[PDB]
Amino acid sequence: MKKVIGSIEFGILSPQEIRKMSAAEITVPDTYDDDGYPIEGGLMDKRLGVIDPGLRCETCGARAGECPGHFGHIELARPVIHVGFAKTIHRVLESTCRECGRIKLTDEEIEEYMQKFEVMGDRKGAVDKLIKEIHKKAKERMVCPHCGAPQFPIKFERPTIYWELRKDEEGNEYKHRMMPSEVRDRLEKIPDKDLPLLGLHPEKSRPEWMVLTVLPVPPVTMRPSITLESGIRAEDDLTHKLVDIIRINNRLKSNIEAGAPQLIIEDLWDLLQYHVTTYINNETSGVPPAKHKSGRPLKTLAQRLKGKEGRFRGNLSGKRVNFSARTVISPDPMISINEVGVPLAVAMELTVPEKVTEFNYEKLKQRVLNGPEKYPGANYVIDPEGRRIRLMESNRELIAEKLDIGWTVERHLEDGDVVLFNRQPSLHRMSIMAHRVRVMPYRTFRLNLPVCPPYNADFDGDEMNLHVPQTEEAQAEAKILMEVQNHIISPRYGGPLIAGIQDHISGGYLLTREGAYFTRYEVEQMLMFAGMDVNELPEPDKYENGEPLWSGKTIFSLLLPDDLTIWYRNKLCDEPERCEALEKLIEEKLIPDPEEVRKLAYDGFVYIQNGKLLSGAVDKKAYGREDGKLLDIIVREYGVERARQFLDQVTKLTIWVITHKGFTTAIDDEDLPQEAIDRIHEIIREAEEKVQRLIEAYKRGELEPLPGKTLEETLESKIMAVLAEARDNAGKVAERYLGMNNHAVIMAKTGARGKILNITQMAAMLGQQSIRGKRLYRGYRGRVLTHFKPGDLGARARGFVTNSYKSGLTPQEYFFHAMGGREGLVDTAVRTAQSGYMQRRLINALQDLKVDYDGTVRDPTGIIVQFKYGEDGVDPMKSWQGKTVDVDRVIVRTLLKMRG
Amino acid sequence: TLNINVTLGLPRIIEIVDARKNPSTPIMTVYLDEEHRYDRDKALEVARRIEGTTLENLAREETIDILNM
Amino acid sequence: EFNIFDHVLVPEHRILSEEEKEELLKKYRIRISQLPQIKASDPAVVALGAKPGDVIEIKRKSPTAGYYYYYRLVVED
Amino acid sequence: FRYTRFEKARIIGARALQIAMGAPVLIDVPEGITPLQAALLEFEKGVIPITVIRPS
DNA sequence: GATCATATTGTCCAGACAGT
DNA sequence: ACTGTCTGGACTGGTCGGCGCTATGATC
Ligand SMILES: [Mg+2]
Ligand SMILES: [Zn+2]
Ligand SMILES: [Zn+2]
Repeated sequence: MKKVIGSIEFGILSPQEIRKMSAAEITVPDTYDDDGYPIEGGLMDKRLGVIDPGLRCETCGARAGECPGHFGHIELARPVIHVGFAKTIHRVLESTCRECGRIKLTDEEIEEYMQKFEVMGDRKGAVDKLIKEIHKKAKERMVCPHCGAPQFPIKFERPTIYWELRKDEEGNEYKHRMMPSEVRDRLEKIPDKDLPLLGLHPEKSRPEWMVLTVLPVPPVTMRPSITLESGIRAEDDLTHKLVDIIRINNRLKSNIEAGAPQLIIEDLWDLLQYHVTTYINNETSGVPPAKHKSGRPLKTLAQRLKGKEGRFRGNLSGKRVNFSARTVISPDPMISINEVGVPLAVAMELTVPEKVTEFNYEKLKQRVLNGPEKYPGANYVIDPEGRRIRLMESNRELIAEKLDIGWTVERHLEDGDVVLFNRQPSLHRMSIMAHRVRVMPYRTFRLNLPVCPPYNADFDGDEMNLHVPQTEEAQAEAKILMEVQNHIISPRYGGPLIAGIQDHISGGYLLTREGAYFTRYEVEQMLMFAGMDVNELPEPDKYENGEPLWSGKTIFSLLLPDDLTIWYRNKLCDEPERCEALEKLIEEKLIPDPEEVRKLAYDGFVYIQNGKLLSGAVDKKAYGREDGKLLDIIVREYGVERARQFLDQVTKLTIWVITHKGFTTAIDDEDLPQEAIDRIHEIIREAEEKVQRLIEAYKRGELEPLPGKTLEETLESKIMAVLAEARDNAGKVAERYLGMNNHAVIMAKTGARGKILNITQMAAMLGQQSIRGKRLYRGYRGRVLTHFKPGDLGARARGFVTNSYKSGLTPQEYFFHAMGGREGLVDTAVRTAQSGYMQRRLINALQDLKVDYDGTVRDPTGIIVQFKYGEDGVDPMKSWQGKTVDVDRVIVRTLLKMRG
Repeated sequence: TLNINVTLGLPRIIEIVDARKNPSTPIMTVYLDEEHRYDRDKALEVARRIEGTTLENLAREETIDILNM
Repeated sequence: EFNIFDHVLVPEHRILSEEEKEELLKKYRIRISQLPQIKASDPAVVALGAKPGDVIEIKRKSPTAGYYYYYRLVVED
Repeated sequence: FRYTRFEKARIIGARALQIAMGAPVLIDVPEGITPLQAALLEFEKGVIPITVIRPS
C-alpha cells in the first residue's frame, strides 16, 4: 500500500541514536588518495554513499544516482556545547540547582505550573510566556528549595562560554569557566519530571543531548564531491569543515592519550568547540567565520537551511520544474483570450503524456508513426509496466505496431491543449492563467492583448514562461479553475481586469462617435474580421451619394445581447445638460422611444436599450480595465463564455476600425496658435512676478508664518502653490485650445493611453520640478546651479520649467527635469523591493487561511479567525463594486425585463 | 507613491501591518462638542488646551551668563 | 462620566450566558480554546465587569453586512 | 444543490484519471479527444457517477 | 628530481537589559 | 516603573549572457 506523513515530531538526537544511525566511523581527515579512490575511514567513504558513477556503496550496494546516502558518527574526545542550544542551555543552567539537579521552584509552584501548562492548551505564545516566567522566577533563587544548597549566578558569554560567579574563602568574587563536561554532568542530574517545566521533552529533548559528545557526519550524497575541468576534485565547504573537525579531534585524542597538561587540553577543547560551532553555523556572532585557503568564508548547515538561496526557500518552497518553456511575447489579436501562441520548436519539445484508450488509439498511433521530427508527433513511449523508450527513426514503426491500450504516448503540443502561462513577478493569483495551445511556425510566444493587463505585460522585450501540466488531474484543474475567461473580474476590487486597452478604446470611440458612418463593403469586412454571425446586413441608417451607410452604433449593437439595457455617463462628459435631459427622459418613461433618444442623443451618456446603442460613445468606461461598466454587467448577467466571445469580437472590431479609418499622431498635435502661446507667456510672467513679490515680502519680514510653521517652509509652500496654480491655468488653456479632433486628445479623454497632463506637458509647460515633495535645493551653497545668483529663491532658479517639450528646455531646465526623472526612477526602484518584502510577509502570515464548508475562516490549529468571510460570506470577485448585492441594478434589470 | 506629515502610501501600510508601537509622525483627529464646534474662538481655546507648549519654543534667544550663573 | 461604548469605533459588547456559550460551541463545532481571545485587562472587559473564562459577544458595524456578530474568549494576561 | 468550482475540478480530474487507466466512457466519444475532454463531456451530459462528500 | 601531512581561529525595527 | 543601550535579523522575484577561483614548504 501507500502511506503519507501524517505528522512530524521534532527533538534532539541522542548520542546512542547517532551511533545506531551511523554506518561507519570517521577518523581520517581526508577524502581521496593520489589515484582518486576514497580512503577507508575517511569522509568520502563508500559506507556513507557514492557520488562517482563507477563506485558502489558499501552499506546498501547501490550505485550512484540511486543510493540515498548514509550518515556517519565521530566520537569526540571531549563534549562540545551545541551553539544552537547554547543559550537555551544557559537558561537551564539558570533554572536547575548545581547539586540536586531539580528546578529551583517549590513543590506547590511546580504543581501550579503543571496545571497552568495543562489548562492553556497548545498556543505557542502562552507556552513561551510561561517558560520565560518560570525561568525568571527560578533564576532569582540562590537556595535550592529541595536540597538547600547555595546557588551562584551564571554569566553566559557568546557563543558557548559559561562563567560561574563564585566566592572564595576571603569573600572575593571570581569567575570560573564551566567546561562542557561539567555542563553536561550538571544537565544529566535533571530528572524527567522537571523537564516540562524547562520546556524540554522527557523522552525527546533531554538536556544532556544539548551538549554534543558524538558528531553526526552527513552522508556523501548530501555533500557531494565533483571533478573540475582541470582534473582536480572540488570539495564542499562542509567537507573542509569536517576535515578540520576530524583533524582537531584526532589531535585532542592524541594529546589526551599522551597525558598532556591542562593547558594543552583546554586549548584543544576550545579549538574543537570553535570548529563545531562554525560547522553548525558559520555566521555565529562573536567568532570569526571559517574561511577557505583562498579567503572565501564557508557556508555550513545553518546557511544551507536559511536565506533566500537556502533549502527552505530556494529548493523547497520554490524550485525549478520540468516541462516548462520561456521566451519573448508578441501581440496577437487574432487569437482568443483563451489561447496562447506556442512556437513549433517549443511544441515539438514539450510533450503531453497521453494514455492510449479506446477512443484516442488511432490519433496516438499516428503521433507515434510521425516521430519526433514530424509534427504532430511523439517523443517518448511508456509501456504499462513502466519502461520509457525514446522514439528514434529505427523503432518508430516498431513501437507504433506494438501500441496497445494502457500505453502512454508523450505526444507533441497540439491545438486545444491546456497549458499554464505565467509572467514574473507574480504579485497576484491572476498573474498565471491556463490558456489553449495555438501552434504557429515563428519563434516567439503570442498572447492576446486583453490578457496583458492581468499579466502587467507590455511587448518591449517582455519574457514569459509556459508550464505544461502532465497528470490528468493537473490538466483538469488548470482547465476548470485557472482558465482565462474565468478570471475576467479582478477579486482585488470586484471590477473588470481582462478588458480592452489603448487601440481597443480608440477604435470603439471612432466607431461609436457621432457622425461615424461606414459603407456596405466596410461593414461586411469588419463583420467578417470580428467573426460575428451576422448573416444579413441591417437596415442602413442613411443614404449618401446614392449608396447605403451604416452607423457605427448599429454595428456595435450587434455585439451586445438582445436583452441588455444599461445607461451611465462616461469620461467624455463636458455638457451635463444633455446628460441630465437623457437621464430625465429615461426616468419618466423607463422605455424611451429610440427615435426620441436619437433626437437628443449625446456622446457623453452611454445608453443601450434592448442591445441597441442608442446614445453615447465607447471609451474606457465601456469595457476598459477597472472602469468598464458594460463589460462588468455582461460578465455578471451573461456568464463568462458569452463575455469572452463579446470581448474577442469587440476587440477585433475596434482593431479593424482603428486600422482602416486611420489613427495617427504628429508634431502638429501639440501645436498651439500664437494666442495660446501669448496667454501661456502672460501666465508665466504673472507667476514669476508673484514669486518675486513673495520673496520680497519674506525678505522685508511682513510675510506671515503659517500656524506651526516658520518663514522658510511657509514661503516655499506659497511658492509651490503659486506654481501649481500657474500649471493648472496653463493646462486649462491648452485643453481649451485643443479640440476633440486631435487624436492625442482623443486618447487622453477616452482613457485609451496617456493623460491630459501629458498633452499639457508637451504643449504648454513642464511645471515645477520637485524632489522628495519639495523644490530642488541640492547643489551648491545657496543655489542649485552656478548659473544663478547665490541665495536666489526664484521659480526659474529652483526647478520651475517655463517651456514645454515642443519648445525645448533650457540646459538648466533640462538638468532640473533630469533631477526629477532620476528621483522618480529611484522612487520606483526603492518601492519595488519594499512592496515585495511586504507582500511576502503578508502571504506568509495569511497563507493558511481558507473558507470552510460552513462559511467560516479558520487557521489549521482550529481557531475561528472569522465566523463568516467578509462578515457576509460574499466573494469580492463576485461582489458588485464592493457591495453584497446591487439592488439598483437588479431592480432596474428585472423591471425592464418584465416591461419589455 | 512614496513621500500635515501624514507619511501616507507604502510606508504607512508597512507601519500599519508591522504593528509599530510609535508610528512616524503620529496624528490624532480631535472632535469637539456642540459648545465648541460652531465658533472659532472656542475651537482655538480648546486647541490651545490640547496643545503642549513649552517655554523653550516660546524662547527666542539663548544665552547663559556667568555673573549670576 | 464617559462610557467607552459611546465611541463610534467601539462596537457593542454583551456577556454570553453559559447556555448561550454552549449554543455557540455547538453551532461551529469548536472547543473553548478555538475561539478568538480577548485580554482580561481590555477596557471593554473591565467596563462589562467580565472575568476570564467567559465569552463576549460583539455586535460590530459591518460595511458589507450592516451588523456582524463576533465572539471572543476572555483570557488572563 | 450546486457544484463548486473546486468540486467540479476535482471530479473532472478524478474522472480523467480513471479514463486514462481504464473506466470505459459512459457516453459516445468523437474518436480522438483526450481523456480530459471525455470527462468534460461526461460532466456536460450529467452522467458522472462521482459524488462529493460534504461535512454536516 | 618525485612525494606528503598540514593548511589561523549600512538602515531600520524589534526584543532583552542595566541604570535611575 | 520609565529610558537609553546592546544585540539580532532582513533588505521584490525571475531571466539572458559572461569571468574567474577553489596549495604548499619540507623530505630522500
Ligand atoms: Mg516591459
Ligand atoms: Zn548506499
Ligand atoms: Zn538542589
